[PDB]
Amino acid sequence: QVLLVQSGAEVKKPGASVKVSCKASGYTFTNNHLNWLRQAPGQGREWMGIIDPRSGGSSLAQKFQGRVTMTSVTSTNTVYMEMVSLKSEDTAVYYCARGGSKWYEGFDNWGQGTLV
Amino acid sequence: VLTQAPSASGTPGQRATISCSGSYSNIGNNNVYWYQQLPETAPKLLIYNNDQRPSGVPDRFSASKSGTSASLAISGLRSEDEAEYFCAAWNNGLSGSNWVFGGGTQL
Amino acid sequence: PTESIVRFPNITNLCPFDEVFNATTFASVYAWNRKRISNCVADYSVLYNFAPFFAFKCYGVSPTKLNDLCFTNVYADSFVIRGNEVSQIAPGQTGNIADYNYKLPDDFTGCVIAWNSNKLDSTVGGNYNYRYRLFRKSKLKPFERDISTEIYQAGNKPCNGVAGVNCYFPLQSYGFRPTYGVGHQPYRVVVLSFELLHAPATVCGPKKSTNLVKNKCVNFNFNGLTGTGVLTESNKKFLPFQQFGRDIADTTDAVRDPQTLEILDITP
Repeated sequence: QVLLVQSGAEVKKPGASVKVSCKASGYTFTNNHLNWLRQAPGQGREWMGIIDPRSGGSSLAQKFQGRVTMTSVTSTNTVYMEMVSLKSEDTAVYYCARGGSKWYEGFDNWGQGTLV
Repeated sequence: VLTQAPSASGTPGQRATISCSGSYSNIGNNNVYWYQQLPETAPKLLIYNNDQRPSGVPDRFSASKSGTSASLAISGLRSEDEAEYFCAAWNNGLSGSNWVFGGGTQL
Repeated sequence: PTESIVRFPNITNLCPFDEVFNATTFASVYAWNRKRISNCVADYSVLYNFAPFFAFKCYGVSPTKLNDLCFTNVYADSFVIRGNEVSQIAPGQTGNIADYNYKLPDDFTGCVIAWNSNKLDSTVGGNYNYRYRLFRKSKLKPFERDISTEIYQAGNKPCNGVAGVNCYFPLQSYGFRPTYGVGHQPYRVVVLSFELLHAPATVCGPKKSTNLVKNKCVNFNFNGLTGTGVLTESNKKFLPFQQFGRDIADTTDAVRDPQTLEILDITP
């Protein structure tokens, strides 16, 4: 079965850096992609960006480019995010999403998220 | 950018559908895929490549797209299963291209 | 106009347009991979069945008038260029492609087609396999090969194989990100070149054929040349080089039938 590890819920502090990891299971890590989208209650959903598992490269949405850094490591089987100048508005729940190639826009698995 | 979508109230033993409203660049050229979600439950893929459901999804469901509108039909919708749904299509507009999700009205 | 005769070369084969338009990897603006297509009947229904063009604008011919005409030499050139500079492939335009990557001659009779290719020709790490040239010694000539990428220096100081200020790197390779806007997304482009005179056709549209009737007033069609008149057996000798003749008046007067190699008159 495909399983994605969810980082535990975290206290939100303005001007702080947080890291969240999603560890892959049920498939080979490098073959299939993994990208991120967040949900804000009372608002719509938005998509972080996509990282390549095998090459390790990351492509990030221009709308939130620069605030977040994503790095893919073979042994860790997970990708890390960074948060610079965490504002109170930006704090929300973040989902991991797993899919195939880029043209396979459809994400076939989901992340649990982090909410307090 | 996000799909407006309508508001619905479930009726037992009745077919129901959810429609999305997007631009030509949002849904006309790029295919869509659906995501059925229930409260206190995680997202679940519903249809794949805008014309068929993925393997394992019940065959009772059918969906189709007509330009800016994509109709996600539920075979005999039940109020317990009924919940707000949301499109998931790829947007590539002007300087920005990204995945756009139009959260439907709360159900 | 008692009848309507139409004779095209009898040879038939599905043109390699399908594999030209469906290659899994295209070349760069660095080297336009030009491949010959000939000895096949050209059908554009497969091109229409292909992905909807973002910009199909064609010169010296029209897509409606495209099917009946017979082309002598067709040359499909393929490359990948930035969506911002798609309009620059048109002749009479200037731009990075036009200055140094590649040119289209001003008197061009062909078709240019482009379609959004971030669908599958984009990688999240970027497609650095596709490269372009900022700098060149001069302006590149129309339809001229350029396959050498040697270290170029803008300043007076010769490089001697050393890179530095005023001596920039030879070629720049753009890595398409999926996130890039439609302007910056990659575009797959195909360029076709045509020639209509003094050459054997060996490339024609699907129109079937019907035998001619000598000494009968018909509205004929030969190799896509539309004319009406009586077809008369002729005795004037043509060398293999020239196929259809010409009079003082500059209209056609003689033609050699494609199916049966024999010279006919186009007398009124």
